[PDB]
Amino acid sequence: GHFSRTIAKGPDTTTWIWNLHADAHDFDSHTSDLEEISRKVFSAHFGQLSIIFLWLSGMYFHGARFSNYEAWLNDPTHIRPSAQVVWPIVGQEILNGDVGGGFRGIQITSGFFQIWRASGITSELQLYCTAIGALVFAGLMLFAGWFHYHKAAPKLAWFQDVESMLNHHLAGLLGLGSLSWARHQVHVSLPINQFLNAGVDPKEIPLPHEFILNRDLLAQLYPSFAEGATPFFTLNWSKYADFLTFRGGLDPLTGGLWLTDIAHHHLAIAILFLIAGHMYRTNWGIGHGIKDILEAHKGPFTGQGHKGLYEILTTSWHAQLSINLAMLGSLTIVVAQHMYSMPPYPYLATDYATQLSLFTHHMWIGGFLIVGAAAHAAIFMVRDYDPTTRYNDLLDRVLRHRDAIISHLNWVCIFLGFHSFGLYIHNDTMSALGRPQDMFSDTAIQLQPVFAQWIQNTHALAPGTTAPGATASTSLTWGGGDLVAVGNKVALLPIPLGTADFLVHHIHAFTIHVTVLILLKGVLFARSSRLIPDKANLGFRFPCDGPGRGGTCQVSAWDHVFLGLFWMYNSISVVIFHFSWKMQSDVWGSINDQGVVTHITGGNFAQSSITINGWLRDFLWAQASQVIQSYGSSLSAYGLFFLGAHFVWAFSLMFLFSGRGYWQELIESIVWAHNKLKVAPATQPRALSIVQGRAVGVTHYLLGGIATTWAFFLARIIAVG
Amino acid sequence: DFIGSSTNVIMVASTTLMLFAGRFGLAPSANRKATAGLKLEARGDPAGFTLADTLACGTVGHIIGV
Amino acid sequence: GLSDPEGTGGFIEPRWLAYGEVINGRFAMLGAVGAIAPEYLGKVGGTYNYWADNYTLFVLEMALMGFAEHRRFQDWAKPGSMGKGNPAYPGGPFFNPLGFGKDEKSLKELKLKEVKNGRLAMLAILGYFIQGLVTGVGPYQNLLDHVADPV
Amino acid sequence: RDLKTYLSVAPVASTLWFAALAGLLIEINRLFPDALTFPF
Amino acid sequence: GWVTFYWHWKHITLWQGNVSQFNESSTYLMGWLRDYLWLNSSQLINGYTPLVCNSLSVWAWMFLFGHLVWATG
Amino acid sequence: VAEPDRPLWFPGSTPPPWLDGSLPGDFGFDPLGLGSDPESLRWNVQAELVHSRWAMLGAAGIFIPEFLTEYFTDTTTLFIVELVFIGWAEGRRWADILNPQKLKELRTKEIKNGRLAMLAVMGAWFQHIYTGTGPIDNLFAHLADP
Ligand code: CLA
Ligand code: CLA
Ligand code: CLA
Ligand code: CLA
Ligand code: CLA
Ligand SMILES: CCCCCCCCCCCCCCCC(=O)OC[C@H](COP(=O)(O)OC[C@@H](O)CO)OC(=O)CCCCCCCCCCCCCCC
Repeated sequence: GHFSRTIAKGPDTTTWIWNLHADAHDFDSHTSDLEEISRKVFSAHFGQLSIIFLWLSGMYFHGARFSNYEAWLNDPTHIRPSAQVVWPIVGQEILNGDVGGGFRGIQITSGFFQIWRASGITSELQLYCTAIGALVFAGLMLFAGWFHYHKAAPKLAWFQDVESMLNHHLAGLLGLGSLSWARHQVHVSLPINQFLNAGVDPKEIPLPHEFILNRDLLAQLYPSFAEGATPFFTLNWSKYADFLTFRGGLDPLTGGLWLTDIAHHHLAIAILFLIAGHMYRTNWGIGHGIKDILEAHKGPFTGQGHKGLYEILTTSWHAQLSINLAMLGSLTIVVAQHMYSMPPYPYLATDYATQLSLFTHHMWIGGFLIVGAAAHAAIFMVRDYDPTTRYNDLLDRVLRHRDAIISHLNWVCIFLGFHSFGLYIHNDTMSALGRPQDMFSDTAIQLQPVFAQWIQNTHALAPGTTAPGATASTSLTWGGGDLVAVGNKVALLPIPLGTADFLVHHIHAFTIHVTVLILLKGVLFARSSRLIPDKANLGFRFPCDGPGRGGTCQVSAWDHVFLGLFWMYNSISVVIFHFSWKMQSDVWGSINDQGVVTHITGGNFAQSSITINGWLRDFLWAQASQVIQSYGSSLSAYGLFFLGAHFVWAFSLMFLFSGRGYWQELIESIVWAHNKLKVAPATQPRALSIVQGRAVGVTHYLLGGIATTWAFFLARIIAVG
Repeated sequence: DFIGSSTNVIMVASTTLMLFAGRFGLAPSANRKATAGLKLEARGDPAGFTLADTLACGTVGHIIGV
Repeated sequence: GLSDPEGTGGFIEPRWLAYGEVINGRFAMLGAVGAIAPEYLGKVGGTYNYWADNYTLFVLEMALMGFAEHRRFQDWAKPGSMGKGNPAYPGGPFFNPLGFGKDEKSLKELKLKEVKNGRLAMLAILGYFIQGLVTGVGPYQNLLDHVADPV
Repeated sequence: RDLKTYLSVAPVASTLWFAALAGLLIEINRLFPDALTFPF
Repeated sequence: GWVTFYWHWKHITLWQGNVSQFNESSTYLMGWLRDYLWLNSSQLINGYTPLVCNSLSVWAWMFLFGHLVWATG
Repeated sequence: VAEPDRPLWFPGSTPPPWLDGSLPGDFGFDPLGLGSDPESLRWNVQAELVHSRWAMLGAAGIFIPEFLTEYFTDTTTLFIVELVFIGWAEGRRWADILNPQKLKELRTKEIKNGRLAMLAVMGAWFQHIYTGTGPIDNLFAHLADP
């Protein structure tokens, strides 16, 4: 263990090697010095930023030299977005497929092509520069971490000034960041894209900087720019309304949100974050003591409340990390459900392959981060919770009636589980016995989601009534009778909600509640329990406390994250499935000359997603045919990864269904065979630890499982869309 | 432009002036509305010549919208 | 509190960086009048091109300047240099002897007026910047035009 | 300078070794691709 | 499982008078999952349909039943 | 044989403990330390030497194009004989590596000139690559104008 001297000491077993990586980032276990830790993590963030910066550089670089972005620009409707090319070795070249534009490459789903068009990027020259600028930044970030750990590391007092940090981050980064981007839009994005929508061709577009210098070129369209003095200083602001609007809805030619709206959006967001930035107290008087305000809230129910919080969230990283992970993950989820319903990029909605993979990617990232909040919340209870020095009282009570919260949450899951999954087992049984009248269906006993249907109804009648400035709807899923069709593809359409939609939402209610149960139970009972009164002394990550008390396996808070990790998989895995089928069945499709719309699966969602057999046949078995028939084509890799994931998955069950006692005894026989032939390693081979075997197990389970759909989805939408 | 200009540029500099009146307070030295308006209100008030031209353009923007 | 340091220090807090402030007191000075010199010596009687490309001069602008401005640090970092006739016995803040002929003359402070000439020439030459930039016309056009139509 | 060498002598050694091995194998396959047998 | 898979597939290809499909698809694992697992499931999983109900409805239900007990373990 | 006086590359200061000017040509250069082990240096030394000796000759190849302003069996044999010959040559040199105050001057000077050819021999080609033009004339042919 490099980090610690005794840890580094010497290796006698192979366990040392596994431990070395397991506690590599466990900074608070290497020192008790808070300042040393804080200094460590601060530099670590720099090293992170460098990697993602380098990551961005490669995306821009590949877009420049190894992509057909220019080719896609002239003909976005039926050119397939492709970056990265494969060298012709051991038969690889088959992965290079027809993507249009006289180019051989792998079709991509990151969506950079749609991003770049929105930014008004037109040439590889421009992409080439942005790649270098990113590399230059990557060099800075990496250097910056070295400088703030070996040359000039900040005091603990520096990090503790949370007020000053808050003011900046939601103003200096958010506000000006939104404002700065707002400027690029109306000066570069909006002018250039306006040309692109007129079929002018990229090379026939003037360079972005010519729009900024002379107003002439930018003023002929959006004639508010004509006045040099500008009506801004007149503070009338009504004149500006040509380049920015509150039109909403969707452009019928590009299928994305009007940049005419996004610019206005950021303009508002910017100063809204600039004003909200002027809140907390610093040095020049004006502002708030968050310590003071927090103290003020108290209650007949809470007694003292929030008192002492400021002390906790200024001396414990795991406390801050849990909160941030809980919402950053939650934010990623609402991002997924806002980009599908309100396509913000040109020719994004039309590109079905990108949309499925974008929504699905954000759902997992959001799902994982939330699970991580459970871990560090539990780590805080084990390592940083001290009532003697930092009592809160809010935390108390919670611990006081913890057997109550879990017991109730236990019940809700059983109620939800029955009233969700049971309905399906009902329908599966009534249909098998030949009685569809009996089933919970739109054709039989229907359970209409009238509440969701009512909220959508008011969103439709919103423009003009409760939203005068809004000419059109927010999203066309709330439209009513509107239909956008970019190319021969359908960008968006009002999404109906039936009894089949009532069931699946109740499954998400369920899966989320159970996931919450497992994780929350591990956080509250992390220190003490009737079973184990001194669990906190065993630590956060320990396998057990023996077979005693009937058996105390996975009593650790670590193991609660372990169990809740599978459930977060079970959860999302069915959200993305809901997304895939519903969009294919009732939204995505081709529109004809007459106006008749044919969907990919043809509206079979409403009466076939109410059955379990229906998902197993009309969804899995049906939509798999692509992946399992992708051999000999450009999507060959997806077919292999589909098989490859099924293996790393079943490979996990080996670790999950067994224990290390068997394996260690097996190794004994194998070490003997080695000692016979002088080939016994001085570093004695040991089996994985009880806890590691669980860690190894869940990783491969998630990998094989997640990866397996990845290949599922990406083979499906590409071959069909 | 001319006089008209200088009259809007002075009322976009007097859009400022009205949130001077919130809080203006006065009562100097008696009663206390000043000391009270210099107690919690204001920790100076050309920080509110500055808080002026910020929110004032907003108040006009909203008073037309409200 | 922008002013108060307390650093080791990676140089944002301690004494230098106001040291530089002292010395850009001088080439914002030589830079200014040295830039108006071609401007109004022609008063009596945008790429723009001179000789070759002036990136080549650069290599010789950052060459000699290198061989020059380099050493200067050396003194700072540590009194002696010692390579050439070269003497630099003066203190790191200033080394008047040997490159100022016959004079030797600093205390009034003048230095306080040379840093005063300093950061007014900073804003004088910081004038020149934003001046001829966001407008589109040079510093002497709008200035002449500004006493022309004040209001 | 003793230090850099050791540094290159840990599991990294494995990557360098397997990179060198891969390069050898791939290049062999370039010169002799689609090899189902040893015919000499 | 491997024994019974191997016995059944080689016979149902023989019974259909098409041993050619087995001889070519059994040499790679995608063949097993597609030409054996996927291919013979169609009539099974349509034991009961949102349109009709066959005599194979028992087996379609038990098929899902077996999945449920399995995952419960 | 130690002295703080050696003309360092970077004046005030430049003292790596490994370098000391005991060696000839010691201008105090090695931030990287590319040889802080005596096994490290003793090898680098020989390495930095043989190179130079060769580079000189390479220079003696720049001497021939100004005298005038390639085989009887191209490569192949010409190399094997070379390999077979310089082999044995370099062979023994290898075995030797692992098994007057006046002379210091000579050797200090030898390295520096030698250092020159390498920088030289180098220069003539990374000026020749990408830029198809000989250096033969350039001294006063490019001196006509930058
Ligand atoms: C410039 C070269 C340089 C050198 C010679 C050192 C040397 C040292 N560092 Mg510093 N460091 C550097 C740059 C450097 N560092 C930079 C640029 C940063 C900012 C991120 C840091 C941040 C840092 C911290 C926080 C710490 C050190 C520490 C140390 C000391 C122990 C080394 C160690 O941590 O163990 C291991 C050596 C490694 C190289 C570990 C690998 C980490 C790298 C970054 C992985 C790269 C990411 C990788 C690409 C991820 C993708 C993997 C993928 C293939 C799967 C050692 C003296 C530690 C110390 O002082 O001891 C108490 C310590 O706490 N360094
Ligand atoms: C906000 C981001 C964040 C940060 C800064 C941390 C930071 C930390 N975590 Mg945490 N964690 C997070 C998010 C985060 N976590 C989330 C979202 C989860 C839920 C999954 C967790 C779950 C978790 C657990 C269970 C534990 C930690 C622990 C820790 C601490 C040290 C552990 C370590 O060194 O890593 C070690 C790194 C490894 C062992 C590498 C493992 C190999 C990875 C998992 C494979 C990834 C597969 C790859 C992506 C795809 C395949 C590639 C391959 C085929 C080549 C450290 C303070 C440990 C602790 O005790 O806290 C002090 C601890 O046990 N975390
Ligand atoms: C698909 C899942 C799976 C796989 C692949 C295995 C594989 C194996 N099991 Mg296992 N097992 C499983 C599930 C699985 N099991 C389950 C669900 C249970 C019930 C709990 C068990 C219970 C069990 C018991 C009780 C035993 C085994 C044993 C074995 C080994 C038998 C040796 C052998 O035939 O081939 C050798 C190995 C393989 C065929 C697979 C190795 C994987 C690949 C081929 C290695 C190549 C790596 C490649 C380079 C990728 C690199 C990755 C990169 C990130 C570096 C073999 C490793 C026995 C054993 O340990 O014998 C020594 C044994 O005692 N298994
Ligand atoms: C502080 C040091 C310094 C000094 C002493 C100078 C001095 C000079 N500069 Mg430089 N400059 C400097 C710093 C300095 N500069 C810096 C820091 C920059 C970067 C911003 C520049 C950028 C710069 C540019 C771009 C140019 C100069 C030019 C000049 C020359 C002016 C010639 C001219 O066209 O204007 C006016 C004309 C005259 C002064 C000629 C006077 C002629 C008199 C009136 C007699 C006329 C009779 C006629 C010649 C017949 C001959 C009869 C004979 C017997 C007299 C002059 C030698 C110009 C140049 O290089 O010349 C080609 C020029 O274009 N400078
Ligand atoms: C498909 C297999 C399966 C099933 C059915 C369940 C079911 C359940 N799990 Mg489990 N789980 C599983 C696999 C499964 N899990 C796996 C593989 C893992 C590893 C991660 C876990 C990890 C796990 C954890 C950590 C937890 C659960 C919990 C629960 C319970 C949530 C409460 C509930 O919904 O009750 C309702 C029951 C059902 C929905 C099952 C079907 C009910 C049938 C259709 C109705 C009854 C039929 C009929 C009347 C029987 C009579 C016939 C007669 C002849 C007997 C529920 C019993 C949680 C719990 O304890 O409750 C909160 C909990 O904490 N699970
Ligand atoms: C039929 C449709 C009509 C809807 C009504 C029923 C649906 C809503 C469920 C009623 C819950 C009552 C909330 C009272 C509002 C409320 O929460 O009061 C909050 C109350 C206020 O305490 P204080 O006044 O002290 O708060 C201030 C200080 O305590 C803090 O500084 O605190 C408590 O109640 C303590 C005990 C917790 C109570 C636990 C009950 C939790 C309910 C769990 C269900 C969550 C549902 C969320 C869905 C989005």
